[PDB]
Amino acid sequence: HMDEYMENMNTDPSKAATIDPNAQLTTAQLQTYGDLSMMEIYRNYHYAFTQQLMGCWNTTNYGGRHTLDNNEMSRIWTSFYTQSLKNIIDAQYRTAEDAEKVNINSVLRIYRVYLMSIITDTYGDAPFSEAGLGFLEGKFNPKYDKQEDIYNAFFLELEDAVNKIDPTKDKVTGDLIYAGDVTKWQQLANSLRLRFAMRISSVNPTKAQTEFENALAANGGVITDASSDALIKYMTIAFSFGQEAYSDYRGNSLSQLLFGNDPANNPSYLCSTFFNQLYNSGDPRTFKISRCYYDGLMSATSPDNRVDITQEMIEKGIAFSPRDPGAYSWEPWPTGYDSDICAELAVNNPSVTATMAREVEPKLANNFLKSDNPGVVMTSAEVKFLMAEATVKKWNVGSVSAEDLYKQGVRAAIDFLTDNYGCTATTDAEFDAFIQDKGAFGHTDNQKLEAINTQAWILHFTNPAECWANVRRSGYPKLKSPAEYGFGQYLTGGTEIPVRLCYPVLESSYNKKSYNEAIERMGGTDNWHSLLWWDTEN
Ligand SMILES: [Mg+2]
Ligand SMILES: [Mg+2]
Repeated sequence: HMDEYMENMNTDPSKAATIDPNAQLTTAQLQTYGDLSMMEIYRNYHYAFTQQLMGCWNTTNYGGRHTLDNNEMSRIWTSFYTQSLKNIIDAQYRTAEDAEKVNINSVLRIYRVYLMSIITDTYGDAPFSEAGLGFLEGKFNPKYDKQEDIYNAFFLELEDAVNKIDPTKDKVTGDLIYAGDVTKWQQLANSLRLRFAMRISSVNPTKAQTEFENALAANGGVITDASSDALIKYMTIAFSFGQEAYSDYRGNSLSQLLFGNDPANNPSYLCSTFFNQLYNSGDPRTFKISRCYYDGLMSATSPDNRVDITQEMIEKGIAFSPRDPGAYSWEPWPTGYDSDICAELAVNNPSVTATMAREVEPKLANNFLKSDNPGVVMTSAEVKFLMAEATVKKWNVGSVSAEDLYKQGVRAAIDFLTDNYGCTATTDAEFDAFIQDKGAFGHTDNQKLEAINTQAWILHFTNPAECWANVRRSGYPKLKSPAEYGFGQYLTGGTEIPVRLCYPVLESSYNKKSYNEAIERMGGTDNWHSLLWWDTEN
């Protein structure tokens, strides 16, 4: 089926919805979190590997118990190379060096870098420079570019893009991140430069510092307040898991999937690592991100009519039972209680029970289960954390103290929930009480890097690609294998939490030489325990 492979991996004008560059951008943006098939990878792997969710069958089975599954691992590769990245490549190619299309071209180059970053931060070496060119240039069988070289190209592409943007030129018309404000595109591009500079800070400290400092000084500057956060706009659409929903990117499919195809039996239960970080630190977001719900009246298609038992649990002294890494909602079975709230519901309703069991395991709050939840690309809060870490590393990034940058990042991360998810606001007094106690910055460099990156991990909950990248890069939080929680007997894929995903096996058939050459650079095996180039330690 080389024919289908070739058709699917290159933009075919005769079959493609459109080759208009502005339209290509719109559809690529929506795909990022709108592709319901692709989002399975995050529920299956990332959210377990970062120990944020655990207990849903899918999360625990795949990532929580290290089940290697080449088809499940393939989703980012397939989805991006056969749709958004290929289409962005086609659009970029057609607008390159056209003086009348410098803004759309520059924006395409920025978003091309962003999508490619997700691919390389998942798999390592991957097609980039030669990708998507079969119909444009007759160039098939693209080489897998080395990750080091991909990162070099990120910095160069982003720099050139910010230098070519000119608000006097072409209008960017279907842009669901910034409604064509190309100044905000410059801010995003320079912020991505910060992200990628910090990413390479362990493997190449000299280059990291230089790129970080270059980005701060670059045309348009960086994202310095939340109004320039890069968030893809999604519409409210009913959640459907019928066959036609898999081609509908209008709604946030990550939110759909975290609600679930089986929402009553397999909701998004929180992992103990994350719930306990929040709860034990008195984090104001504990019960903004999570609640305990009884779902006996909840429909199969939306998180309406759930019964919030969180406050009753607290009043009655019932312990929350978040899921350790490796645990299912049913294993170990939690200690429950008889609910007064649910007993009232049970009056003259045989559907309902008053006896809570798995309802004592914290669940993702309804605010994060909406079709119109944003698609998070990058935030001002993250920029603050990157600046804080650069400052601890003694880079030359301005006059603000590392501690103040850190505190600004935490405040922004908390406010992000208020502004974008309808969560209850956090007051100055609440913020100060937290930052003065368990949210404090710390005294030693290691304490400070731990605080920064732990706070980043919480911020990246809604951005699982970046969450997993930053956990691997920074080493924080320090996570233990499911083996350390009692689940070692089940870890078929090996004891250690995976640090990358393997290449799709069909690459062996359809791009064999390139595939074999990439695998040879890792020593000749394709192993999800192999560290990526930027990832210097497990
Ligand atoms: Mg690492
Ligand atoms: Mg070998």
